[PDB]
Amino acid sequence: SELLVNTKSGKVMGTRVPVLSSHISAFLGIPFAEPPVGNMRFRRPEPKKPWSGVWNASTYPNNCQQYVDEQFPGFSGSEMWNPNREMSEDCLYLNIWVPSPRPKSTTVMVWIYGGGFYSGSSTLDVYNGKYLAYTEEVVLVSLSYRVGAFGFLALHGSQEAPGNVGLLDQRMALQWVHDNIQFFGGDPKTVTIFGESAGGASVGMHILSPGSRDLFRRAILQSGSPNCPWASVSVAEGRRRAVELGRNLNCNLNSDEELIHCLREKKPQELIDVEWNVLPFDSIFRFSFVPVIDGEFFPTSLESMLNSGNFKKTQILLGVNKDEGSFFLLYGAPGFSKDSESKISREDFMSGVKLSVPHANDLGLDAVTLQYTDWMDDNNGIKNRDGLDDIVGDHNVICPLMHFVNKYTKFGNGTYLYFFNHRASNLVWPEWMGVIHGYEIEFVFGLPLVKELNYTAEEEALSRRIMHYWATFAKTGNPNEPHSQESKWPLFTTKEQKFIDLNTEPMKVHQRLRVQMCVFWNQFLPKLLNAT
Amino acid sequence: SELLVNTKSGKVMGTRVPVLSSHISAFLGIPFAEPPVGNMRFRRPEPKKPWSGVWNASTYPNNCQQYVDEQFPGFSGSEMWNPNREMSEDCLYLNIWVPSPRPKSTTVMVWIYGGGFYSGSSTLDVYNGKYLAYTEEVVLVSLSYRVGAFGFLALHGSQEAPGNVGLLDQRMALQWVHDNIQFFGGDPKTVTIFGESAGGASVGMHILSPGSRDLFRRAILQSGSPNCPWASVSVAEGRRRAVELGRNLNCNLNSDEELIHCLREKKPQELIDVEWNVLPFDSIFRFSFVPVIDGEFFPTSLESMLNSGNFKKTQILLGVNKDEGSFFLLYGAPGFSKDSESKISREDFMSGVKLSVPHANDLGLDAVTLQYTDWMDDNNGIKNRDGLDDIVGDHNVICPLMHFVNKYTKFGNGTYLYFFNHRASNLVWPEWMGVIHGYEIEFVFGLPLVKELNYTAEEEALSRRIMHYWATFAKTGNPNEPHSQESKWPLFTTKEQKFIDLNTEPMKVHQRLRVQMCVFWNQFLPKLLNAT
Ligand SMILES: *[C@@H]1O[C@H](CO)[C@@H](O[C@@H]2O[C@H](CO)[C@@H](O[C@@H]3O[C@H](CO)[C@@H](O)[C@H](O[C@H]4O[C@H](CO)[C@@H](O)[C@H](O)[C@@H]4O[C@H]4O[C@H](CO)[C@@H](O)[C@H](O)[C@@H]4O)[C@@H]3O)[C@H](O)[C@H]2NC(C)=O)[C@H](O)[C@H]1NC(C)=O
Ligand SMILES: *[C@@H]1O[C@H](CO)[C@@H](O[C@@H]2O[C@H](CO)[C@@H](O[C@@H]3O[C@H](CO)[C@@H](O)[C@H](O[C@H]4O[C@H](CO)[C@@H](O)[C@H](O)[C@@H]4O[C@H]4O[C@H](CO)[C@@H](O)[C@H](O)[C@@H]4O)[C@@H]3O)[C@H](O)[C@H]2NC(C)=O)[C@H](O)[C@H]1NC(C)=O
Ligand SMILES: C[N+](C)(C)CCCCCCCCCC[N+](C)(C)C
Ligand SMILES: C[N+](C)(C)CCCCCCCCCC[N+](C)(C)C
Ligand SMILES: *[C@@H]1O[C@H](CO)[C@@H](O)[C@H](O)[C@H]1NC(C)=O
Ligand SMILES: *[C@@H]1O[C@H](CO)[C@@H](O)[C@H](O)[C@H]1NC(C)=O
Ligand SMILES: *[C@@H]1O[C@H](CO)[C@@H](O)[C@H](O)[C@H]1NC(C)=O
Ligand SMILES: *[C@@H]1O[C@H](CO)[C@@H](O)[C@H](O)[C@H]1NC(C)=O
Repeated sequence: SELLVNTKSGKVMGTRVPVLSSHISAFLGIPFAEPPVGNMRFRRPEPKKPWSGVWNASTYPNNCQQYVDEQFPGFSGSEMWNPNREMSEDCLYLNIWVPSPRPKSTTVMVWIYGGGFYSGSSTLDVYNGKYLAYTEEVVLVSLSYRVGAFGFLALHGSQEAPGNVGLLDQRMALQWVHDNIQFFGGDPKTVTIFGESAGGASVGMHILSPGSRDLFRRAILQSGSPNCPWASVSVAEGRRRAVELGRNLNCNLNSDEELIHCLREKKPQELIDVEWNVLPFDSIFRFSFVPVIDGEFFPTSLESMLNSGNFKKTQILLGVNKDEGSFFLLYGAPGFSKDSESKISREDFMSGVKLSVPHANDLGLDAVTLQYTDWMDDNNGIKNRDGLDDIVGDHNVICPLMHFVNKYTKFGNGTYLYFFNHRASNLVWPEWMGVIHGYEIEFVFGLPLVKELNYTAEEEALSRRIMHYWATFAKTGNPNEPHSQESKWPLFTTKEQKFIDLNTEPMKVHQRLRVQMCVFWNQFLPKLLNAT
Repeated sequence: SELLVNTKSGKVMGTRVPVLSSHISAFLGIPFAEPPVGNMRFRRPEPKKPWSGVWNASTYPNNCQQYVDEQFPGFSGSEMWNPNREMSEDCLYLNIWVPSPRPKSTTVMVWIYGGGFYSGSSTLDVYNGKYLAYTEEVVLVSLSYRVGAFGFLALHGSQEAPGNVGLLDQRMALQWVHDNIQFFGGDPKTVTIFGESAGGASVGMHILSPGSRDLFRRAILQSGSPNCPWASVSVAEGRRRAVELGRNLNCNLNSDEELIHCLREKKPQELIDVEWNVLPFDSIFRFSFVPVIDGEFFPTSLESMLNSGNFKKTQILLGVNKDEGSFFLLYGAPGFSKDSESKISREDFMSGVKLSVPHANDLGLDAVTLQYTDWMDDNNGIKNRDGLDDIVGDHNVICPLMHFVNKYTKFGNGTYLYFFNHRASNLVWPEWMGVIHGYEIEFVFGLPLVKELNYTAEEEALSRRIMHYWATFAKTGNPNEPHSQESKWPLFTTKEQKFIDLNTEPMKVHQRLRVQMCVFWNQFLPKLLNAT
């Protein structure tokens, strides 16, 4: 049988699924770990005890316990990102989409979802791997990992809540793929991890982390990098937040044993209810429980590992969207709303930069303001709006990724860099939000191929180009076809620093993506804040 | 007789001088003070003892003792600014050009020359007032004042070298004009002081200084303002430099009496030889002996006088040239030379900003660099050259003047602001130096009217417009004619901040002259340097 696969964990039964008037195989909700429940909340994942009999892998698994956006009830723009399954701590499952007939050993792509380490699901409509598996003849895996306090509460020194266990969840999925993907026709020697947002940051963390490096060949990072300021905290900051969480649930704080015991007695939703009370600043684009720089998962600080070349040397492909900031302003910054142009007064501008750069003294705020204000206009509400949008994207996504790119590229074996700036013609969010954080994903997964979803034809063509770049890169470490009359996406080099626009127009090649601003965010501002 | 004028100081005999195939009267080298010689070196000026008999005012007087540029021997571009008369400490004279026939009471314009308070002469070809007096039917005066150590050595606490005596020289000329210009057909109730560079700074100092305010009605400032960083020093900095000068001449430093006595025994050229040894930094656009903020001439700091409105409220007209910096880079910054394009390497750029901002810590230098570097190019020698040129002009001239304009305008009775950006077609300096510091002067004095000097016709027309703006403004406090089909030069207001380009093209009205950069130089950088 073709839906029956025998693995090292036991036999698995999949389903036949329709895709663009053809079929492929799908193995949904395969467990790669023991359920992290009861005593095991906050602990490292345990490998899944082998089972006898056949595991029914015909439906999606549960999603991990998490915050649910309810700002816009029924609005597909927001709800497309919420859990579409029952939430459970019992959530360590992966899903595999396999071509029909089954290949012998093809390229494998493992998807790691985003959501700021506080949210995310492998089971979302946008993450359905069937279009990509079918179109590009690859085995598509999507894993899951604990998020929020459940995956990132960090009481360093303890084994009951060591920190980073959500990242270890990911690694265990990768270990499982390494060990068992051969039985699905996957090539374990050619597996590409890819993710967006925190998933992109996670991908870069697996590049850095010595314990993860041997488990994949290549990586793609979308709008995310390990050195992003929201992506990690120190062990002491993690400890403060752990304690502060316990303070919010009236827990005993005499010791780590008594704190963790108390946090384990709580129902999951009780923790989720107070998750945002623990942030030490009034901020946006900052999340309560994220990876810690612990000494185990990362031997030293992220920056010295990048400087010294302490990372997996391979090929990477990565990029960013035009308007990464706009989501976080909508949700957390005064003046912005879903149903207006959101012209921003001078006061909401100043309020906005405070929120965007929370550790900045007054001089730091003046420096940002000077950098992003048009002083010819100055009071124009659109320019304030757009300036603020650029501040949030540049600081949190574009400029950290550019720092990573420039430092990876000195020691790596190939970088390809993209800037995705197509506004989808069927987008539900207002025009002011531009090319939004997360909306290249639908092109990478081929949703513009399905007629019922109301994309344009030139959008179908863009998605096909993107799926082909991604898959070819997974396959060979180059997104380009050997022959191909189409224009080459060139390597990003230290010297020339070339990247491409990813849009419906014929490919233009640019240089030095946002250098003026990234010299400000990566060199000048830190030096300024350190000297004060 | 028409060349014979009887004044309160005694009778004066002038000469008939030819001007554009007509005649006017000229009274050259009239003394307004006692010669500051011997015991009187460094002392306040004494009023000129009345003389009997007729003072021959038929030839230019001597120039004040001063540094002589010899970088380019025989080069008219440099030598047009050197003394064209014998140098002498006996130099306190003024020159008066009067229309023929003599008027009864017309507008008076008093010219105060520049030269960084270390140089300058009333007698230069470019400062010949006859063209302006004739064309605009005004009485033109040019005064002189001691420069260098002779006019600005400042041992505060002493009466033998109080400081600022060069500024008092100027005031005594103004007092003399107030008292005696009526006898030349001048209206003492309508006298406009105007100057360029340090003369423009001097004009603004007379606006500020309570003892000078009553002696003129209106002011014009060209490429200079009192709050420029090169235009003044504190009493302690003046004292250090005085002592350091004495140290260079092996003088006794036990006391002020013994130091000043020793500096008086020196021949003038001995002081001039070591004048530049006393600057405490490696800098450009900084001069050794300049006005001191003493408490007498200026009751408090320049900035608090501007903030509190402690100044003469009247009409001012002022402006700047496109490329104020280029002279000072040519003379003092590595990479620049008269006979090349002067493309600047990255090293000469960094060397150049150090020189330009001498009190700046490393963070301050990074801030300037960030502000003026195109990071798309970065290594382009032309862009480095032009960036550096803009740094020197903006920091030393444009942005200080804009601060003055914005602060004067809150309390004043009319501001008119210009940006002069015509490169003269007969200019002798290289193209890279652009519209040079001091080269609007030739238009203000009407040299483009003389055929032999090789200007274009549209340059004659520009000079006629400029002489007319200047004279009309002197006359009424508005550079515009009541009727006139030509476009109005609007008032500079706090709200709209309008100014005009002064060039051969039809008048364009702009707003907010160089605000982006002036927010950097006037707000951000000081705050940055104070916080560190
Ligand atoms: C592809 O493009 C097409 C065309 O642009 C899109 O099709 C449109 O889809 C919308 C809905 O998604 C549809 O609008 C509905 O029309 C119905 C009939 O006129 C209405 O009954 C319905 O109103 C209800 O829902 C609204 C919330 O959106 C409420 O404002 C309203 O009060 C109604 O709410 C009712 O809900 C409950 C439960 O059903 C009921 O008990 C009550 O009566 C209550 O009142 C919508 O307005 C458009 O008409 C569609 N247009 C066309 C031409 O088909 C399509 O969505 C696109 N596809 C994708 C995937 O994007
Ligand atoms: C208006 O425009 C016109 C046209 O552009 C300008 O007229 C030109 O003016 C220059 C001089 O200013 C003149 O050049 C001279 O030509 C002479 C005859 O050919 C030369 O003898 C003279 O050379 C001497 O001076 C040079 C320094 O500039 C030296 O390089 C050279 O070695 C010579 O030096 C001599 O000097 C001493 C003392 O005299 C002598 O003992 C030695 O022999 C020694 O050798 C110049 O090259 C041009 O020819 C003029 N052109 C025309 C067409 O007339 C005019 O200047 C402009 N007017 C203004 C006000 O700007
Ligand atoms: C592409 N994804 C799925 C990754 C991220 C965008 C999903 C919408 C949420 C963005 C707004 C931030 C909300 C901040 N929190 C809830 C803390 C307020
Ligand atoms: C328009 N004027 C007459 C006012 C000023 C320009 C005159 C040429 C001198 C500029 C170069 C500065 C030299 C610096 N010092 C000699 C100190 C080196
Ligand atoms: C697997 O589960 C589905 C739905 O829950 C069910 O319909 C199907 O019968 C199951 N498969 C097997 C082989 O029992
Ligand atoms: C990557 O590695 C291969 C094989 O070691 C080498 O020959 C090739 O030049 C490298 N390419 C890049 C872009 O570094
Ligand atoms: C004034 O001086 C000039 C030149 O020095 C001389 O030629 C002239 O005769 C003098 N005038 C009188 C009235 O003596
Ligand atoms: C200046 O002063 C006059 C008379 O006091 C006044 O009426 C006029 O409006 C003022 N103009 C400006 C520009 O301030």
